[PDB]
Amino acid sequence: KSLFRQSFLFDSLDLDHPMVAQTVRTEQGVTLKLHQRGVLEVIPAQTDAATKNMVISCGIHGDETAPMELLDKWIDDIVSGFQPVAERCLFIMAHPQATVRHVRFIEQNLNRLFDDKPHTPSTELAIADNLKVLLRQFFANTDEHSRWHLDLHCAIRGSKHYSFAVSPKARHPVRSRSLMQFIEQAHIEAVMLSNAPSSTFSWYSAEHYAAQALTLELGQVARLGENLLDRLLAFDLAMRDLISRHKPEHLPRKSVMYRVSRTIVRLHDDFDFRFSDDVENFTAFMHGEVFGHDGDKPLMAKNEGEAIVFPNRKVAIGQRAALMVCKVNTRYEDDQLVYD
Repeated sequence: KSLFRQSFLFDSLDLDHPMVAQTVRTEQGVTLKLHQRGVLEVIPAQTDAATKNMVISCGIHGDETAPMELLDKWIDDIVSGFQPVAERCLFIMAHPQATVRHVRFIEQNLNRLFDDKPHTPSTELAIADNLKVLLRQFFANTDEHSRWHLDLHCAIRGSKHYSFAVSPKARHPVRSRSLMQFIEQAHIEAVMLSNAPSSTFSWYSAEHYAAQALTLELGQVARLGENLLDRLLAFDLAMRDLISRHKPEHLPRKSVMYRVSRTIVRLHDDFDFRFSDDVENFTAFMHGEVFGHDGDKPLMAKNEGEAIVFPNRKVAIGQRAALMVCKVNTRYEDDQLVYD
């Protein structure tokens, strides 16, 4: 069709050339309201009642490119019909500029400026504010029982689990049975249940809309292309089934259920760990080992297996260094996920 010019992905990564909004119905009945650079909406050719309003977003960062190509392709197949629709979904490609500049972020980590707390005027902060509208405008007259929000990212480094999900800690019930099943069909190797609030785009959706929201870190941060989508095969199929609302055709596989044990926010300057960079996510520790002191009070595995995640080095005295995690056994209680 004539809604794009080459690809939602590249027609969004094109600075000099501005893509204006333009709404167009497709042969199959799928209505595509394009809004602004990196923002495409889609509605079912019937729009029943039990339909879902999903927000699949990519590019919150800049390095993470694997989701974009997959998102980039899903679009292609929705216009060409190769891919059927069945759920009102907004395809966000926030912060394109950074993806072009090949960097993680312009000024500050965008996925940290979504809380109600005030922040300093920053490029990323401009975008955050914007996104919040999109969500406001999108979840209009809708019902939480049908709200989904999947933020797609990539691992800032290695990891024992190629890809894993990060459920937010919201005041509402945001860990449904259907949200689990999706993760399984995606064959996501691990799930991290956040223990406290945040300011990630995902968290924001759950906390202010009660939407089953996740942040999936699929594979690592390879250069646009390198990303071996081959590995993101289950995920790629899963999503398609998610928007097509039909036949979950391949076999799923339970994921290792984890629980944020505590955050390791840095506070002093004489900070140090027991590893370099070759430290993969989920690197478990026994009751006896310390992964690096802190000049004041040391640091060891409170539990037997307390694995670490997000081992940041650029950590500030205020930011959070890593994250602890303990393998927890789950269950359900009226369609919701609970532990112990």
